[PDB]
Amino acid sequence: AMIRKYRYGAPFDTEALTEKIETAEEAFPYGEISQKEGFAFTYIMDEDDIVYGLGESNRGINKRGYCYISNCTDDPIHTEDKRSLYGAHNFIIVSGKTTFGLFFDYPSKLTFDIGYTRMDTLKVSCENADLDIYVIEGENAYDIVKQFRRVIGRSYIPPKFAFGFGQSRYGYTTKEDFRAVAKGYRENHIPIDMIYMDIDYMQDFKDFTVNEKNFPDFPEFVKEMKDQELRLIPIIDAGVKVEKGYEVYEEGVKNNYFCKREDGSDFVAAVWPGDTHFPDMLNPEARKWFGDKYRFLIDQGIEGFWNDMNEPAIFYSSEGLAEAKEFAGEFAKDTEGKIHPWAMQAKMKDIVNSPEDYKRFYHNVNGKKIRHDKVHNLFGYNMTRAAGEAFERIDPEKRFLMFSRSSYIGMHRYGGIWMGDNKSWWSHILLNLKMLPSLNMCGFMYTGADLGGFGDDTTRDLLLRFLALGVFTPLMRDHAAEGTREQECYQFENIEDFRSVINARYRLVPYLYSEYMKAALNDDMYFKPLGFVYPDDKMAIRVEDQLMLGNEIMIAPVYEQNARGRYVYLPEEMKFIKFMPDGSISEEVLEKGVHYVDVALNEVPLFIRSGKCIPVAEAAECVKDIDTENMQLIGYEGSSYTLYEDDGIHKDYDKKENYRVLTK
Ligand SMILES: OCC(CO)N[C@H]1C[C@](O)(CO)[C@@H](O)[C@H](O)[C@H]1O
Repeated sequence: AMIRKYRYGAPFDTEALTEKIETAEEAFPYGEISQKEGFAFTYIMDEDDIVYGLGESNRGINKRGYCYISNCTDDPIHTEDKRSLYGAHNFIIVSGKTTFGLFFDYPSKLTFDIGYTRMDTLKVSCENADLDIYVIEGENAYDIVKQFRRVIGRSYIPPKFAFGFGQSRYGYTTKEDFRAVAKGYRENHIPIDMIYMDIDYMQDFKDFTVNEKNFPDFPEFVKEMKDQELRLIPIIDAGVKVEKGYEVYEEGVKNNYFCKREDGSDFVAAVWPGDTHFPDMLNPEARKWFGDKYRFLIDQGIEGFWNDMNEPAIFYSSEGLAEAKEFAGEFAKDTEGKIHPWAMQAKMKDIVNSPEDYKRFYHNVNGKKIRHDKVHNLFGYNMTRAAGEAFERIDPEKRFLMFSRSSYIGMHRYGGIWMGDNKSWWSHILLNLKMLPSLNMCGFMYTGADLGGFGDDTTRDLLLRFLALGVFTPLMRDHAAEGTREQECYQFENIEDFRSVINARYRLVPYLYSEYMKAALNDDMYFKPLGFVYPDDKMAIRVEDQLMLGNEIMIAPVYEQNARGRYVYLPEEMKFIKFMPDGSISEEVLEKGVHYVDVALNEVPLFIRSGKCIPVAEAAECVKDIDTENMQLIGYEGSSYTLYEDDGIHKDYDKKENYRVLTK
């Protein structure tokens, strides 16, 4: 009753929603629609209007003031000018005098001009009027978000161990490499549950293989780690290497499971392995074949995965390569100065992730060929879906760790996401912060960023501040690019400061796991912008560098270099809490209004809301060992907290034994 659906043309069924909504008959209820130059929705915003949403996209929480294009892209440079990152999350909310929600169920290039051209004008446009638009009504943005979360279906739920801390690097290759990470962390009593495995663990970058020479008895090594409560999380790429004798490739060709050129030949894209083919992620039989392959790793005791390059990323195609070589030939023997070095540089740049390549291959959906650009934003989504559905077949009772880079709304049912290739920049702490609530509004609650920054060289202080935000993000992983300064916590002086910040995480795991489960089982948000919780407060609704978590706390991480604190605004009385590096917990009551708070490098801050309290465990070195029996309660007198807690492994969500009321 709160959701109407408007149809334009013959839209590809993305399966984004699980609720079937009938097609409305009356005219579009807001602004104006035009099909003159493709498709365009135009709306004149009131000056006080705020615009939420777009999930994984650039800039702030209020999206007003720039331009966002849904077009999944491999871009390792996340600067303010970028219009397109990895995800496509076409859900927005206009909040103000007139308030309403919109979801553009369209799987291709979609442009959100939100006050870029004219500050008062919101304009969403695409090439083809072949889409469903859902209009969602309600009193406020929060109401509308909850309506939407209901119809897209329950969010993905990770195993409890994934709320531990994870260490990762593009470069870990041998057993010696992984053992050193284990030793570096455990010997220094820094808590940890996960070590990620990047593409070097494969045999020659081949999906669903393991380097035979480095890991002769992989199941043994996996258990060697697991016995220490270190679960190895291997990566899987979208591209399957072209190689004679390689089983995955042979089957994909023989059974026509790969994306094809117009003429029926299997499309070639270069990635890590060199020439590869793409599994036809929109072909259900192809999906099943690919997803079933994960069994190869699961049978070896692997309990989680990350899916990468699944935009799909293309270094070059065979068509592009030949073009670039021809141009290079001309450049080489041009004596007259008619071909400048800049044009050569432009060509080499042009053949990477080229929109022309995305026009060169097709998906086979029930016998029907569909050109990949028309359904581009659905690829990563269906790769992860392929994996998720297979987990359900392979072991229906068990939760697997699973997250992806590229995504579309709907994938939030099968896996989480990580925010891709960020940089060791202080401004990226704020970016990690702001993306969170938006991703929540779109179903994606298991998310986080590469802590310490992925690209470039990080510093000791930048890593510590990142980690202090990571404490609260369900995915909490330190990841680094190749050749960068080493980002492991044991590569810095005074290691005890890192142990203190990560101990903060572990002490909070029962409370953090708790709020996540409750929000996921109730189609609610784990992070909320302050305006969702304090709608009547004009100052609160514009705060962009603080977030509410569940119904108990607010976070305010430090994101300026050399800062010893930050300004915060409290919309009500709260208790300012800091996890101190000696193991103690400091408490101060701060009243409603503006404050400056001191937060040192080795201190983790949070606020506890009036009338609320939270449980805090003693610090433990892995998730299994956290003592949840008689936990300390921090916060206000006379208040209570409802703790959720299950075995963290299976899917038995609806039991009264999972709930425990704690009273301070
Ligand atoms: O976008 C492509 C590159 C750029 O470094 N990064 C991707 C590949 C990768 O470098 C090796 O597997 C991996 O470590 C990154 O996490 C991933 O985003």
